[PDB]
Amino acid sequence: KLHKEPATLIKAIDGDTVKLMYKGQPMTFRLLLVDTPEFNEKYGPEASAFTKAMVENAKKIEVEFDKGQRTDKYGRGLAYDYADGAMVNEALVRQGLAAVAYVYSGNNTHEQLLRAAEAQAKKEKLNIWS
Ligand SMILES: Cc1cn([C@H]2C[C@H](OP(=O)(O)O)[C@@H](COP(=O)(O)O)O2)c(=O)[nH]c1=O
Ligand SMILES: [Ca+2]
Repeated sequence: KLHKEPATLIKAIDGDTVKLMYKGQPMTFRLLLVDTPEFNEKYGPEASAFTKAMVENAKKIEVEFDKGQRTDKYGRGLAYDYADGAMVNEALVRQGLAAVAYVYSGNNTHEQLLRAAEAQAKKEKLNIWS
């Protein structure tokens, strides 16, 4: 299975990207399997605020790389982020602030968990699915 690794928050960027101090060096982390609207787009500020509150108020920050590629073409770390035990990726999808997207076979461990959260967000007509 995968493993959670500790890290510390430098600053929240937007809905699906956060700057973290990972093993002594700053790194921008892009959330796996999700896509939040840009800050300039509808639900973008809400998505940003959500992720921002989760990571800033969190005592325990953890990153969890999947079984494949760890960085993308933009130099961003690819992982699942946890704030006090709760997965940020999943929480965003459950609230309808992020759509399940960029699902690559190499990094798809929590795919079902997230698609289940998205289907429920859809049923409740939340935010992007309203
Ligand atoms: C989430 C994720 C995104 N990406 C790339 C796909 C997209 O590239 P292209 O834009 O070149 O298509 C980009 C989407 O990022 P953003 O949603 O931050 O724009 O990041 C990965 O390569 N792997 C991943 O796991
Ligand atoms: Ca995005």
